[PDB]
Amino acid sequence: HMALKRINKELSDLARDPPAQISAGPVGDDMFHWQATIMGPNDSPYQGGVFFLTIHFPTDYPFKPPKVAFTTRIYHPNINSNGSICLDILRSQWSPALTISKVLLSIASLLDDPNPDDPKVPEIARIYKTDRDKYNRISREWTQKYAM
Amino acid sequence: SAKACTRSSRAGLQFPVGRVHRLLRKGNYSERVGAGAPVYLAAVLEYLTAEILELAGNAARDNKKTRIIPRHLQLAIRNDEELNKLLGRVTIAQGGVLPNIQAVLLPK
Amino acid sequence: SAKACTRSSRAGLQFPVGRVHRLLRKGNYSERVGAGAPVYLAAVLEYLTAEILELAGNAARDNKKTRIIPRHLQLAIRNDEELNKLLGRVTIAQGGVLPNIQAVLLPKK
Amino acid sequence: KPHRYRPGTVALREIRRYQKSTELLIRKLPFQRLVREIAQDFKTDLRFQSSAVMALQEACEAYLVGLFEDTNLCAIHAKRVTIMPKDIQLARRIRGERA
Amino acid sequence: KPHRYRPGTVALREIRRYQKSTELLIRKLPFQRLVREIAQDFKTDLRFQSSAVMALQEACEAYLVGLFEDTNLCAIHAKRVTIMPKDIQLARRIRGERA
Amino acid sequence: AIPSLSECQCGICMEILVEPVTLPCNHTLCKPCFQSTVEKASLCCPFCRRRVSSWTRYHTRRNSLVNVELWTIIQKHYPRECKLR
Amino acid sequence: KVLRDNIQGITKPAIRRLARRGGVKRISGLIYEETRGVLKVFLENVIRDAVTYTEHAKRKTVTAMDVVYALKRQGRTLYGFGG
Amino acid sequence: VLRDNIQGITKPAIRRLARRGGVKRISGLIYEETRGVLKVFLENVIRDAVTYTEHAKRKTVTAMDVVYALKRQGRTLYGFGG
Amino acid sequence: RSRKESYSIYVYKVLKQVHPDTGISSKAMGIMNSFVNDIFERIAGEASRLAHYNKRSTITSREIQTAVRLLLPGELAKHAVSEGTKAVTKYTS
Amino acid sequence: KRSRKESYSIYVYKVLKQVHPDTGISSKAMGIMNSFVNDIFERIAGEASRLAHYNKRSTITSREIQTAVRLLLPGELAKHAVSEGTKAVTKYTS
DNA sequence: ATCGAGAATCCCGGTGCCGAGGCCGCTCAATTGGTCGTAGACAGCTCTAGCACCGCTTAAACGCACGTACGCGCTGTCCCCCGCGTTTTAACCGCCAAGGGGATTACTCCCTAGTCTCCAGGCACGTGTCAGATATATACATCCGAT
DNA sequence: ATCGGATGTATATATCTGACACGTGCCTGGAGACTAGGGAGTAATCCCCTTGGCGGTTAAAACGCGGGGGACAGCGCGTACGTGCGTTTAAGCGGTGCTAGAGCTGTCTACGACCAATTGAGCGGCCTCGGCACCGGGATTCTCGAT
Ligand SMILES: [Zn+2]
Ligand SMILES: [Zn+2]
Repeated sequence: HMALKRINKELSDLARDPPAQISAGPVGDDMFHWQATIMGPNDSPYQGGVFFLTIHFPTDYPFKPPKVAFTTRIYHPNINSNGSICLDILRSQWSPALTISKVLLSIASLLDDPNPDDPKVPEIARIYKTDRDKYNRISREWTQKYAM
Repeated sequence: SAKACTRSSRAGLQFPVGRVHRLLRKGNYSERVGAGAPVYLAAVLEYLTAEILELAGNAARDNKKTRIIPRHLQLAIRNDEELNKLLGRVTIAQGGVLPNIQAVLLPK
Repeated sequence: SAKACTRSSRAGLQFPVGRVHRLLRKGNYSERVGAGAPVYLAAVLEYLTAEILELAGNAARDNKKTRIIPRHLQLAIRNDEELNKLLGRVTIAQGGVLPNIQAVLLPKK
Repeated sequence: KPHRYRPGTVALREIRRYQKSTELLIRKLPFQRLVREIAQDFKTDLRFQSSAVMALQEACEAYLVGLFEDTNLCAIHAKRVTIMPKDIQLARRIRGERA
Repeated sequence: KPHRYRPGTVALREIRRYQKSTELLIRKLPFQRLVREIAQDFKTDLRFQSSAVMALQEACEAYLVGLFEDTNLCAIHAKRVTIMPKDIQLARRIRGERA
Repeated sequence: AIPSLSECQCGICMEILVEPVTLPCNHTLCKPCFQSTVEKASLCCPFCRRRVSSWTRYHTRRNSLVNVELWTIIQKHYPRECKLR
Repeated sequence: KVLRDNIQGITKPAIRRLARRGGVKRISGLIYEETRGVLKVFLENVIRDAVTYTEHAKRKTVTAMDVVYALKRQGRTLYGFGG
Repeated sequence: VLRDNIQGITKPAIRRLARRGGVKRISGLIYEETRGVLKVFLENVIRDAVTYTEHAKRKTVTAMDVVYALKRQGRTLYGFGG
Repeated sequence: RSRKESYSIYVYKVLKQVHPDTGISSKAMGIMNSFVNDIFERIAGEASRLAHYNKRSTITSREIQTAVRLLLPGELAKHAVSEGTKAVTKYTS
Repeated sequence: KRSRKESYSIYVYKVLKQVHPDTGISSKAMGIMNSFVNDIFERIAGEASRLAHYNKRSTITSREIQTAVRLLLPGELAKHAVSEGTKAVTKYTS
């Protein structure tokens, strides 16, 4: 339907000018399921860390937001253990004009800095707002153990 | 929707769903209360509140102010076809009345 | 009282106290219901019924009839002062209207 | 030679005749057809109980009579005896029906 | 020689001024005294919260202002511009307050 | 001045505008996309993100939603794509 | 099997009889169309709520009780048909 | 004790109320009629307010009693609670 | 079949207590039933509102008395209150 | 201290910041909004309770509140309110 | 048709003050997890009454004609609201002072709900008869034209 | 002021028919006895906020006068509504036939209430700064008498 054409144009646009250090593509025979790879931003404790994400497109696109989930384990107040993501783009302020490139850029910006005001995990959020060295250290070992 | 977040965010609303559920359970309305009624009621209340507030803010911007006083609420309500019908028997304190002079009384 | 006979007879009423108690309990009005509320409510209902039936019977007897019909109920309600205010917004089916004509319309002398 | 009644002395008699009766004044089949026609927009192929039409008729006739009383009072206020559409409009406005 | 406004052109100015404001048009102390005097019949040694009097004042003013619109409409319907007590009586009867 | 085909592309379905509606923010999009957005999205402009509930409610009762002036232009100038879809 | 122009069945004599019961001695010639319009508005207002009530109950027949409920909801209590 | 306080609703106040109501010309017998109808309205509202107060075993007439009395008569008021 | 309850027999008993020689039709009986149901609903609802306003969970006789005083007009309210108080006092002993 | 008193102020302010991200609100206006929300809640809940009692039920479901909204609101407010509530319930379920 | 003078209202710039909005601590109510009793969703059968059609009366509706009374416009009179000026009265504001009663907390006790058992009161069904509606023939109130 | 038609309403008598009042079977809902616990009554304390008084200043009310515009009454016209008669129309009544759908019964499965642990959302108390109120001066615009 319209969703198939929209996703095809989305893939074409992503191919024309791929963004910085992120790469998404269809998993296989169908365009509905996607997989993406993200690099840790330079101004972050996730240096050289590869992260994998899975994207599921609801059949009623673009009027319903896609659902993205982390595949690897990351230390961040906005990501739960199983890969759940807390972001306003995916659930709250989604409009049909948005693109997968836009949500990926939003995820990258989330990796740039966290949002402790409304966190998914409050304990690591308060420890992050208490001290900096502990979070940076533990994120370093998390990205050295799981990301790399 | 996936669980493990507050109830009022799964529905995408701003008005509380737990408070509305409790007010419906203890309000002496019915013996049992369904699981989807609070969501629907909160959505309706939020829609009506946004509907009133948008017109009130428009009137406030018309009057060169950056604040909403009861006069702006009265202006927003009375100048709308359906909102006036909904709040017809309701008096708003410090709201005044709309300007309207009958054409017979004007000078000729 | 003697705590022996029926509650309606114990309180000296004709309207049921047990039925009113059940209706108050199952009507979704409050969590609990006192033991004297049905008696009070039944007494009030019986008083109002007796008042309207008395006035309607008077209206029927003034019309050389031995049965109350909705017209007599309408006449009794409209003619009275308090019962017309209590039933201001109520429509009685097959009740008609109270006869009056504005004095302007009557023929000139 | 033939008998003729003065204008207004037969209409002052129908008032007494129709204020002493309780019968319905609108014919039943046309009103039932009007009710069935009106209820076609909201839901198609409905069925009406024999009492639903009667309830609607007895409510609507009473409403019309109550409106006509206020219309007559409005006409009398303007120092007339006949009732114009503007009397109905003023009565409806003051009652709050149209505002 | 002194400048004088013709009758009716200052009443319109007051109409435009008072329909633009939102204040209370009755003095507060006389209204509070009237409220207390009226309430002294039902129960003695009553005390009134400072906002109960304000609520009563707002309700009374919003009632009188709404009554005067119907009174003016009755007066205009009677082909006049001066409102008279019979206009108030007709408006109250049609509304349902007098009957 | 007349718009071209490239500048007459809907921002949602990426097709030719049909029965277009122009929101008060001077943002235009075709009627089916507008109805789907109002039914399932947040009831705002998908681009501007401003409340248009009152405007839609007031203009639905009079069937004045469509932009006839540009609708006729699109229906006349470019029959091929509009007739095809 | 649709119906049309059945508001003309509320004839002039019927409106005159309703006015006579109301207490009207003289009637103008334009009263009848106004009365028909008011009649239509009132009937639509009542029947909309009656049909809503009967649709919530998963029925295809409108009962006397639905009409009574709609009238009571609109502020005109009716006696004699139940409730 | 207080008596004859209905005359504190002066002629200028009634004129201001009429002007806000949209009245251009006022006769001379309006003021007494307005005083009477306002007195009736005040009695009707205050009676229910005092009944609500007396049920709660209180001696102070709160704003909640006034709001409930007004709402009981189809005259809902916004701004003082509720 | 299903049985439908009504206040018909009690209304007839009151009628024979007031006017021993007058009967009643069927439509008048239906109107009486509707009137009794309406007054029951009014008084019970107002009593519930009074109980809720004061943070109570019980509907006692004083709340019914206050509801009666608020609903009925002057003389009707006075006589209804007197009759209800008499009935409760006679019932309690 | 003074006992806690719940109100709808926070959510009204949130909605206000959603619709007009540069406009404040007074305190009297906030009280009026709170009263309006309470009144509409009571109206819809009472209508739904009566509607459920009519059909001999024991539960207030989304259907009852939907029909109450259809009854109470005017012609065009009801459609949009029903659409918003249906969208909210659909989003909440899945 | 207009020119111009006196009065009222809106615009603009500067000053100040208080309440609107953001922040911090915390207490309790909303969320999660698990269990269980029952409400209502669905399938199946019955039999009620809602719908459609047909023919016969005759009651109400409709169209037309005449005439007349009432709605509406015009003119005249007078008197009562309105606009303005000066004087008198008390409302509004800021301040201080006392205590009445509203609001919260703790303890207790007794009133009401839930459960089981039992039986009679009120509901459905059937029947007989008399109150009231209908038909018919007088008696009188009422209306309208004419001196 | 009536006088006498002419019409319509009210009154009295026969009659017969269907709805009202009463009687019978029974089955479901109300009464009776018992136990448990939480809601409400009562006493005590705290402190908020309601009532009362005093002095000043000044905005609003009261009183009075001149007059002009609006309310009210009287005349005249002509047209629109009422009353009556004859013709066409479709309501009202009875009777028959069919079936859609309301109404009731039996199973059972998923939904909602209860309960215990927990912790974050939302409330109360504080504090600061900008939006709005106010003042002083000027520009603009209705208004009215004179042409
Ligand atoms: Zn599109
Ligand atoms: Zn836009």
